[PDB]
Amino acid sequence: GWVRPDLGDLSKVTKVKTDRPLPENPYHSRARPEPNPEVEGDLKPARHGSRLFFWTM
Amino acid sequence: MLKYIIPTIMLMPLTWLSKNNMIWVNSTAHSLLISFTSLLLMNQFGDNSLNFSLLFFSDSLSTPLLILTMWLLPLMLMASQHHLSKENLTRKKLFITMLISLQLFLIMTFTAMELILFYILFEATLVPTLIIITRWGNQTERLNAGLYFLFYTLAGSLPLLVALIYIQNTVGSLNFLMLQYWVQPVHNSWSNVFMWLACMMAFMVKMPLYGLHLWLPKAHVEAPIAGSMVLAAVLLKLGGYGMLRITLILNPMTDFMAYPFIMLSLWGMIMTSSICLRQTDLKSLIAYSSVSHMALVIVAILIQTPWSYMGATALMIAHGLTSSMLFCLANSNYERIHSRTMILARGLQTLLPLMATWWLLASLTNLALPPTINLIGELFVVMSTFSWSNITIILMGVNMVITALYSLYMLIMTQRGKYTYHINNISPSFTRENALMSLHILPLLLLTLNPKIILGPLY
Ligand SMILES: CCCCCCCCCCCCO[C@@H]1O[C@H](CO)[C@@H](O[C@H]2O[C@H](CO)[C@@H](O)[C@H](O)[C@H]2O)[C@H](O)[C@H]1O
Repeated sequence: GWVRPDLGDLSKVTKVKTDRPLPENPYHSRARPEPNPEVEGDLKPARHGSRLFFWTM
Repeated sequence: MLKYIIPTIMLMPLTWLSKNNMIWVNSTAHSLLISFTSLLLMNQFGDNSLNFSLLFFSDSLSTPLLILTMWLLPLMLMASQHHLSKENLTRKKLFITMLISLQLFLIMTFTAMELILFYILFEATLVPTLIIITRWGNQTERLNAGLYFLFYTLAGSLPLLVALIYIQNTVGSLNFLMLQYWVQPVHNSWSNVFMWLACMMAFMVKMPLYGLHLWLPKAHVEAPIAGSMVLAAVLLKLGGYGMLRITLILNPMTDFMAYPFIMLSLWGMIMTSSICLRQTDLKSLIAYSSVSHMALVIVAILIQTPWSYMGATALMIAHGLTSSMLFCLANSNYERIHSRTMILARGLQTLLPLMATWWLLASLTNLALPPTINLIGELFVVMSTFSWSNITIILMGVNMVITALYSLYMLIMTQRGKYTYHINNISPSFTRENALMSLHILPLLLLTLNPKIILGPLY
């Protein structure tokens, strides 16, 4: 009773129903470095301007 | 200071938009008006300086230097308009523009609060001064003189820029008012020894210090009259003014770092005074007299006493008017005989009786006859130098003796004796020349009535 698969049948992507659990860390990664703190807040003008030597703006 | 900066800038349009034959009249009239308003800077208080804004301030050190600067501009214009008579019109307007821009840089130099703003204008004064000497000088050697002037200055100025920038990194500010309160002592170390030299050697070259002076007699012999007036009257005093400011942050290292420079000055003033006795060029003689007078100013600044700074301020003002007057007097002779040799034209009191009076008055101030402000400045420096070390009175006394010797030698050689037979083009003194001399001497003698206004912040 074996039927031969048609053209394109065996290149299909199928779903597999398995009791095996999904691995958590397949790459054995270490802990990622913590990100740099994200700067937040209202952007205000520079205090007394550029402050380059004698410039007052 | 805008009430002085803006009108000074307006002199440029005035000259350029003036009718072809009114450039000297218009610039002279309105530069005199600016000099008049400069007296409003005399609003000085006992405790606090006059601080206008974040950029400019005026104390009793800068105020007399500002008034001398703005007074000198109209005087420079009168002195220049005769030897520039044949100059091209547009080149006349460019000559006046160089002088106006020199005044602009000078008044902002003497009033800048911050030392970097002072440095930039302190250096900006080179460009106009160099251009005047080299473009409008008379002889071949004006090109070498411009180069020695430029590179002597910069060889000292560039280390100063590095030192000033380093000071702002460590102190956090170069504002002079701020430095008065955040000044910290300078301890011994080779890093501080070179910081001291970097801060001081640019100003030493401007004074000039003995040893580093050989550029000055070159510039004076080659500059046009207006160049020599500003160079002697004001530009030399940039070095003294900067020293009186920057020594604030160099203590106590000045206690021992000053020794090599006091010895150069004390001995240098005797050497340069004696050189004046054997000079053949009248302009070179007057040049070498400035080196001698400014040696006293260097010593006074370096010993740091209330009397020495008061004497230092009076000398810089007194010297400025006297040296400028002497250059004008010699130039008036030059405009006739077209030579700077002192022995060429003799016995001129016979032919120009009133100009011999100006020669006499200028010589009497130059040798510091009392009670001229020339002597008030000299005496205060001698009083303080005596307390520094009693032996200095010997060097100080010798210099006064020699100072009188060449001052009257120059008067006797050019004005007295028999006139030179073959020089027959000595015209009567012009009203322009007589007014030029009187506008030097009359303020100089008037200041003996109210000498406090030139004694400086420690009065
Ligand atoms: C016109 C040129 C004029 C030139 C004037 C020359 C001035 C000469 C100043 C000599 C003193 C220099 O500054 C001197 O430096 C060293 C820093 O290394 C300091 O001394 C310090 O370091 C040295 C390292 O050799 C140690 O020996 C010493 O134990 C330590 O205290 C001195 O306490 C200080 O006095």
